[PDB]
Amino acid sequence: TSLPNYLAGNGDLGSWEPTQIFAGEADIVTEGGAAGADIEIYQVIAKNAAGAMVPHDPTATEVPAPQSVAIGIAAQPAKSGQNVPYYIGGVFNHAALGWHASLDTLAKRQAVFDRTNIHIGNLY
Amino acid sequence: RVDFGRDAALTMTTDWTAAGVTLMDMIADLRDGQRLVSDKSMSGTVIRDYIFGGDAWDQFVKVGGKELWGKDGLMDSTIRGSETNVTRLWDDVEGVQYMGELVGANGAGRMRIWVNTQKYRDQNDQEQFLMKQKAVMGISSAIEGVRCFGAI
Amino acid sequence: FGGDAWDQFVKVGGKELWGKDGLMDSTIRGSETNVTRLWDDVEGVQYMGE
Amino acid sequence: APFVAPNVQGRVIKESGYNTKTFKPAYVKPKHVIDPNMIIPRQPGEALGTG
Amino acid sequence: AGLYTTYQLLEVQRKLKTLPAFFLQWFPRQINFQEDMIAFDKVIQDVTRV
Repeated sequence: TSLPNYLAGNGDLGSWEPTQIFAGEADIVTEGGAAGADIEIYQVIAKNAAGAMVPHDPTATEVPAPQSVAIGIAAQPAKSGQNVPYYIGGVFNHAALGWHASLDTLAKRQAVFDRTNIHIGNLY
Repeated sequence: RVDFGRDAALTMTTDWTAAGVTLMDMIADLRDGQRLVSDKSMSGTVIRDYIFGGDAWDQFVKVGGKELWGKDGLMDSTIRGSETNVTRLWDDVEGVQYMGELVGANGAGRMRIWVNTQKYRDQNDQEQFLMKQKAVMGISSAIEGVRCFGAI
Repeated sequence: FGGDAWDQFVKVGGKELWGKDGLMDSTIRGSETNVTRLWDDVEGVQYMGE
Repeated sequence: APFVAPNVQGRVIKESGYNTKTFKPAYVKPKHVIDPNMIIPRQPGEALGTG
Repeated sequence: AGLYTTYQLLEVQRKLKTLPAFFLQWFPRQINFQEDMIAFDKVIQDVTRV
């Protein structure tokens, strides 16, 4: 891929913004399990009907399907079949995480985790 | 997969269980390996050390152990074509051991033989052999391996 | 020798060479040949002896 | 090298390029939880009766 | 990290492949000549007669 560039231009190395995941001190808890679909870092993930991690999907169905209840936060990316490490407990920045569509406002993002050891909130 | 980018051609397969194989065919396979490594290596280093799996060495003896240590064979002090020194008899241990040196005349062509049957406990707690048992690995210090430790 | 020629040579003559009564059977003092039976398969020129 | 009739200009020859390898080490983190119900039981060296 | 992955460079691996001289050992004599052609005169002398 060697071919030098001659024309002058404005050269930027990009930009970096800290991804602050934690928003609190509630003790962090992590597990790991097989993925059933492609999963990105800090994406919110359910467990599908087969018990494999799957990116969280509200309104999946008829009775709501088990993909529709969040169960953790992926700690590393993975392809289907691979094991995904993921958080099950902690306080997390609602903005750092990867969220489904229509699950936009913080009110809804919290509504997905009230019943659990995970809590999701602002950063001041 | 942390693929180190070794040429796919260096992962060879041949059937020493096939009909009609002989000691010199097996050494021919091992020298096919030696040639490919001498061609592909950055230092061109010739492999001197072979590590045998247990089953590989068992097949090697089962086929060539008559042509080796036979008269007219590769180990016969009355015939001056070789200085091989591969032992008739060896310990059996879950470990690594040195079967001697499969050398030609003036140091030419030598191939130190090692057999590895050491075992380790897998991620699933199954016990498994460290060296692939049905295979022979040729290696040399020219691999210049680096043991790498990142930040904690 | 070319590679194929030498391989044919060893294939056909290597039982009589390095054999009993053969040119290298050091009990019989009619010769001093020294053809090595094992050689490095390096891409290059290999010397096999006389 | 290319044989070229001495009249004509000569033949241009191509170069060839570098390649690179890059590696990131793996990470290992075993741990054990040491409960009383693993502290309490007798260690083999301990006597019979009154450990 | 972030902007760019830092690196350590470890030393370059230069494979310089060559064709070492073998047949030129039987052509040791060198002639640099500007004339159009080179020429040999070869003579047979049967001095073995009685």
